[PDB]
Amino acid sequence: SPSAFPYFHPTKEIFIPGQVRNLIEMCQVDTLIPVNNTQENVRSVNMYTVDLRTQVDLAKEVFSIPVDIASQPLATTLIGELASYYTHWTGSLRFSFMFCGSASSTLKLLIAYTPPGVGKPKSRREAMLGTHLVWDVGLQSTASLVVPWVSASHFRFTTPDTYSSAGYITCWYQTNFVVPDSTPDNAKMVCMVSACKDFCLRLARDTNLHTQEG
Amino acid sequence: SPSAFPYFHPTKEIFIPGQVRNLIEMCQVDTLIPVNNTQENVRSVNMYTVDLRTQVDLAKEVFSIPVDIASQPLATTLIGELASYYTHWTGSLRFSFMFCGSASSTLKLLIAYTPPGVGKPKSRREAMLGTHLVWDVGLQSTASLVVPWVSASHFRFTTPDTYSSAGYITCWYQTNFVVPDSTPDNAKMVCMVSACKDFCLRLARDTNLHTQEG
Amino acid sequence: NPVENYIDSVLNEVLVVPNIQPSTSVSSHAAPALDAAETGHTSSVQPEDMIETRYVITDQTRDETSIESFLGRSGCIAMIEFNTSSDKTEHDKIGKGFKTWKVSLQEMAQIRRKYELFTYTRFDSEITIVTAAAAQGNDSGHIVLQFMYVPPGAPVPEKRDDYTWQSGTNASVFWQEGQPYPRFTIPFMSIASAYYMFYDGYDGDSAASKYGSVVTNDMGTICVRIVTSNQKHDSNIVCRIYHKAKHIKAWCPRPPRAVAYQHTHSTNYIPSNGEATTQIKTRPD
Amino acid sequence: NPVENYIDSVLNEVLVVPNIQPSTSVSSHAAPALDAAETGHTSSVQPEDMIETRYVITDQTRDETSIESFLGRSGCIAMIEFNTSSDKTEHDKIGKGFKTWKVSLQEMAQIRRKYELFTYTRFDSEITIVTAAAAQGNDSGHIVLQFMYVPPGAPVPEKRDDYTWQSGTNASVFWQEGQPYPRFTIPFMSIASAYYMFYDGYDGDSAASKYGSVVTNDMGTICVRIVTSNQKHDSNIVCRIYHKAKHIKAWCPRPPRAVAYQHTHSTNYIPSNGEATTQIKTRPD
Amino acid sequence: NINYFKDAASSGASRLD
Amino acid sequence: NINYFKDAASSGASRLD
Amino acid sequence: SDRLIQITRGDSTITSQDTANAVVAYGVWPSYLTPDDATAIDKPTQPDTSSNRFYTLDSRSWTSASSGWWWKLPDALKNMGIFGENMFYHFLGRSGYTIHVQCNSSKFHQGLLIVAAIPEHQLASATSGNVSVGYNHTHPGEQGREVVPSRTSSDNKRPSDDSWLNFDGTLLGNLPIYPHQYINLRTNNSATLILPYVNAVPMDSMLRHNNWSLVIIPICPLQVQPGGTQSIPITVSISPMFSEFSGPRSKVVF
Amino acid sequence: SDRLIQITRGDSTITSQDTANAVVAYGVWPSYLTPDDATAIDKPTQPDTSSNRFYTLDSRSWTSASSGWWWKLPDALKNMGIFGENMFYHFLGRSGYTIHVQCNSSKFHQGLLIVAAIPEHQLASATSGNVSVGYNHTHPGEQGREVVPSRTSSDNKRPSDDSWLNFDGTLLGNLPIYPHQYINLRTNNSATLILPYVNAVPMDSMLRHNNWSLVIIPICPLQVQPGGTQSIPITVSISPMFSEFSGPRSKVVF
Repeated sequence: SPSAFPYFHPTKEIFIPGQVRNLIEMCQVDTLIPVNNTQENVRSVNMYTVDLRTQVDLAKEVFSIPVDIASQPLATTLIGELASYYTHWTGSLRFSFMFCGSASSTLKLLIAYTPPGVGKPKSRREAMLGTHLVWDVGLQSTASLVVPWVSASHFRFTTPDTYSSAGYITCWYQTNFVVPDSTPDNAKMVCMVSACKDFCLRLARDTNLHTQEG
Repeated sequence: SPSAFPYFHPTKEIFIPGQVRNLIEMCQVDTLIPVNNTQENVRSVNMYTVDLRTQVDLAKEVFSIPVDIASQPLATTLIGELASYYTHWTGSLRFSFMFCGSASSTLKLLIAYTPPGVGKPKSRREAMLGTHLVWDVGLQSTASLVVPWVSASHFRFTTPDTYSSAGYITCWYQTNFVVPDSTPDNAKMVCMVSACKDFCLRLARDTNLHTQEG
Repeated sequence: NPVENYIDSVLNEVLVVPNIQPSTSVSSHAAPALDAAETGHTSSVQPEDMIETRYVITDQTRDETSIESFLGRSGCIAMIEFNTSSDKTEHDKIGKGFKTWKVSLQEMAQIRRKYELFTYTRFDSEITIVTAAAAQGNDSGHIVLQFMYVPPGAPVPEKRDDYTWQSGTNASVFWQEGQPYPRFTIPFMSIASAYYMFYDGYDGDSAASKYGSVVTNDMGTICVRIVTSNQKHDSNIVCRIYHKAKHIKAWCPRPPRAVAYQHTHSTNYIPSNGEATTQIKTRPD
Repeated sequence: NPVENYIDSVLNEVLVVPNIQPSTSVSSHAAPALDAAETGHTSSVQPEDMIETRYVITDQTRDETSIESFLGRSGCIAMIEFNTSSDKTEHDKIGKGFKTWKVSLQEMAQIRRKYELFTYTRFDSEITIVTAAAAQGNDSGHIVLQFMYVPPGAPVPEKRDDYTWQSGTNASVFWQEGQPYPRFTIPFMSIASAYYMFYDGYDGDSAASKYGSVVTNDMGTICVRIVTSNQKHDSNIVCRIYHKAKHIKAWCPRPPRAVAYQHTHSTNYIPSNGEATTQIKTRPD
Repeated sequence: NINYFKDAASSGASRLD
Repeated sequence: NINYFKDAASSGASRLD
Repeated sequence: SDRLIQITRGDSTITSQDTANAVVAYGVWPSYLTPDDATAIDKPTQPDTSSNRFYTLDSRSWTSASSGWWWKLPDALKNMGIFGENMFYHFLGRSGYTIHVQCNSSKFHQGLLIVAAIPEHQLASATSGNVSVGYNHTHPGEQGREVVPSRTSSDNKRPSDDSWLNFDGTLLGNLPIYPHQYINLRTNNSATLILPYVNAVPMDSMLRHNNWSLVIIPICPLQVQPGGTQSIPITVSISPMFSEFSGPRSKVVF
Repeated sequence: SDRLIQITRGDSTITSQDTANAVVAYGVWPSYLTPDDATAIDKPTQPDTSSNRFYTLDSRSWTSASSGWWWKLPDALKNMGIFGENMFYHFLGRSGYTIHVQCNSSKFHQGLLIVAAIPEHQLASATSGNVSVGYNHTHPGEQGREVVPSRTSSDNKRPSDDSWLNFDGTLLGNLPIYPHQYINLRTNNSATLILPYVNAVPMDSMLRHNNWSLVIIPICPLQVQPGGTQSIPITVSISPMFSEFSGPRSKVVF
């Protein structure tokens, strides 16, 4: 285990801001989720936004995603990307939502997490039976929902194998999207994901999110 | 002698009931002996039972088996199976018998062990000259006979080679099978084998009780 | 004493067996010979209780029956085969240039049976690789193999020269002809606290759901390739993988398998169509 | 305690993860669930703040996510090829008798991507060489290779038998068939305090100036030759270079590459002419 | 009791108890 | 903590902190 | 008297006047999950009295032609009141059991049952292929199922009837290695097993994974002289112990 | 900020950014039954987390023509997961509640709701005789019912629609005597009531006796200028507190 350059003194280290010690420090940064994965949106910024509108009917759905950290859409987030280099993962997740309507807009949403084994909720009535948050949009624009580590095992696979799936997140209208005159009846919501203090990754592996042909 | 997964912390150990430290702990569990090895019984539960009946004559035989732990029928018992993974064995054995007749049934049996070199006893009169137990069937349904470690050597082979054979166990009627009216004149007996505190196995080897072709 | 422990270990005298105490005839109301096995508890009667005996000092030990002894022995768990070719086009294909195997202990009966004496097991393991190569021509040329371990969820090679063989994060071991047999350790690896030898459950509720221990198997796959390019003289390469458990814990004893194994990760024992009903080792008398 | 540090290292229990404290319902004016992500700071809310929880002792560690763990793994960074020849005249030429490669980490995608998670990196590295040789004839004869490292500014061989191979001051490693894989360490080597993974700048002001990290690359070149003279049986030789970083520091995290790499030392992502617009892993729903 | 590798898994067979 | 070579760069992987 | 027993579980009580002690599997008494084992962070639900009570499964007749019976846990209790409902409203659960098997007879009856609790009893199919046992056949609920010497069916998802091979390829004679107790009509009218929670994980999915299989096999046939009762019912009563649930959700529709 | 609130109940959380404090009925915080009050001797079931969580009732639209809405407790929660099932499997039960009423609007909306919790809200019928209100009409479940200015029906079991008389012969203006809170679209988007268990007895029959009636009445009509949202949904979320059950039994079929 010799050196090829004996007596070679290294160039002196200086202070550089932004030193990284572990990858979890990166996983704890709120990162956007490309929720709106349609053929018309996957090539542009719009993929990162969710549309909200004044509804005619009550208790309609806003959006729905899997919460398997290396599955779509989450796979392309910072956590998903880092997770793709590991086989096993554990610990709770944090999902944050930013409201980007007008200051004059009023809205209440239900954000809910459904454990595996039931399937995606078909109604707000079912969604409310899981882990949920009712979010009042006001002076504060961001709400966070923590998804607890509920599992039959200490670790789950990062591999999107239904067997170990962590379940789903859904969003439903609680009330409605209400606006005064001169305010748009539309709004957008921006979804983010980050790790909690207990989040861990284990058993490193090659990522399945990148290839090479030449 | 490196690890392929550096810095990999193992999944935490939790308490699970039933931890095994050694195989002797398994050998000390009473296990059924398939005594009734006939072509009509080797494919069903009946192989594990021995028939008892009211006799006309006195001092008749009930059953007879070798006591070489890896020979037939013992070879397929838990001890025999574990023994088949070892070359040498020692220590005393315990043979237990459960009476499965009626509560109203009366019976006395002679259980006897015959050391090698004579051959199977031809009469109760000969059987009684070995190590034996007279078993009174009553409120208690199980009797145990201990077969002592009598040997010219510290260890015997598990291999069914006559040279090191441990001899035979026979069972004879002491009195008769006696029943009142409304009680069946038949009964069954169930035979079990287990290890004593001094039982040991030595020199591990591949089992001869299992094969693979594909 | 730490050193006495060492000495006993050296002499294989750690798990010491009890002595036989002397005894004489006893006439009593106690009856050690009688019991109820109905209780589910093994009779406790010892030789000392039934047979007059002389004092015997026991020099027997149980060390060889320990779990560490029984399971901690190398044995073959797999065979991997290649049929290389001088034809560059044919080469690079699976089965010719490279071969993959999904990791399990269920392929070889001897090992499978020894481990499926337990319901749950926990251990680290050593992998030792034995490689043979049968020249079909007049030479062997130069043989260099790469053995790559691919964790679950990681990409699996499709071609001998795929980018996947770059081994960015996947562990890889290389072997050259003349090199001592490769060896490495895989830490206990699971998402549970123990490996399931058996699993009474399903992937899901649907008819298509998997049932056996296959639903818990998280051991990944081994990919092996011929590192060198196509050579004039074709060779048949066979790699054998041996496994040895270390630091072994086990729970909940089970009966040994009575009938031949039919399938990987299954308890099915019924012979193939037209094949005689499975046999056991119990012989007619 | 120095020994406790050792023990924790052995058990991979150095970077210990916090326990979950028990909690009950809270009715307050505090609202941990509400915040402004507009501030650029990640919400601090924990499970303990929103969900009633039971006390859980954590036995998880973060050791495998350390930078030393993530980047400190061997992986292929290059391939070097020769096509030798019995014709003494043809031999001695580049590509036949010897081959050179400019050192970089940008050739192999798996490594490139892992390192270009950071803006700056500092590390020592191990170079491990894996050599294969495919006889094209009926023998391999005798194979001896020389791997010479040529620092920037040093002369680079033009012929197999150039004076440059004398290795007066250049480091050289020799390898014979049957020899264990060559290995050596290259100390962190630069004129800066860290390697630039990216460089937003130019060699100069002119139109012809280079732009990318290529202007900072100071890793020199590796020259490999067949030491032996021309032999009757031609062989194809392929050398693979593996790299492992040690004593690793890294600064300023970056997003991972979303689209395929196109060129060495460039961020260009646009496909070649006639090739469909580059894709990402985000799938339509 | 010499350990040559950093990882505990790389140690040899367990003592009996 | 045995070092076999004079150059620090030749030492093995860093401890964590 | 050593032959007497009384077990009280919440609002239910079972007594017997002719027992054979009791067996606690592996010598471990059931208990709640500790902080050192737990991985979930939800505060668990502990229904206590409302769940941990005896439930009785449909009885079955033991005749001279019977080949054996079996039930799966927790499946057998899925419709059993509160315990049952909690299984459908939660992702995870954990429990031990008290299993009490009853079988009456006179002093003129003969026969022997073996009662065993088998962990992870992975069943073999009844067919020659690599087809596994179907979900529906491993989840008979409260009625368990009877072993039949032979069946006629094209349903290749059905399990083996070979009680002599423990329905999984192992000889019956080695069945005693598992927690077990016998019912010998000469000496006892009941068997009682105490089962701790056994798994490789703290808690698990109640509707996907069975923990224990309760197997009752007639080692010796029921024999009765004419004039006596020719059939004896076998009744099984099971009580959850220290049951825990976590991860509330919409009721599983199944 | 005093305008913020967060309430966590088991695995559920509700937040609001524009509240009007909270009301604890009669100044008494909910708690478990003490030994000094109790008369039953069964050990009670305390489902804890699995029961004491927020459940959301079907929302309803508030328009310029609305006359009011009401729900009965515990009836409204009878199908709400575990709490619900426990009601059908037990003879007795006891609980407090957290009631959170939500209603969004802009700064250009006008209107006033009064939200009240009325103990023993014995309803008057809609007819001239001595016929009482039918069981089915006092047990609307999760949907409660709307008050309609007038109805056409021969069903003499139906309750009164006179919200101005509190559906029982007392003037609306005196409604504030009960635990209550207002929703004034100018200043708050929610109301929160904490209700202790109130009865003349320790525990009672969950399917026979309602403890509280939740009444929401539009004191002032919803007024919106054209271009705004002309209807506002009202959503009610209720969580049991310290729920207890006793006397297990076969599930009531209803």
